[PDB]
Amino acid sequence: KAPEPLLREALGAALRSFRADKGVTLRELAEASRVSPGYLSELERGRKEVSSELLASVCHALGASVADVLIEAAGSMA
Amino acid sequence: EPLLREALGAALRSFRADKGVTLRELAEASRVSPGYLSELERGRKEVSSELLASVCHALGASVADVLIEAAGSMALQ
Repeated sequence: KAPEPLLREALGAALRSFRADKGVTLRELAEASRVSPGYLSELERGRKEVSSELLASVCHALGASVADVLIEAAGSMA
Repeated sequence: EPLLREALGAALRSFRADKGVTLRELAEASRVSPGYLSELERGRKEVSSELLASVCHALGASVADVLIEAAGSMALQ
């Protein structure tokens, strides 16, 4: 079939859903995370490989644990 | 909270242990050096999406199961 999801795609989709749940805009999270909205958008779309430290920062800004974001990302691997 | 790379690497190590596969065997099947695989297992280096998929494929493991294990190892709560 078409390609398997990449981790970064599944993780980006998880991050987007945690952001949407919190009702926070792209720009809002971007400023909170000290990244550009373009960067965040590309992360959310599975087009950036994020360092562990930056992922931890984005999750802290969402008030989410990395563990919870990662388990959600598993839900997008099929 | 552990770093993602630490969690992912420990999960890969666990899955390798469970299958009784040697570091050198899995590294070679993954077309990487065994020293690099060791670094990844100990969270010394980021585990990229593509590398994760390639090592899991060599392991006969689904990436999702490795993520579930990684997330479990990280729990503070």
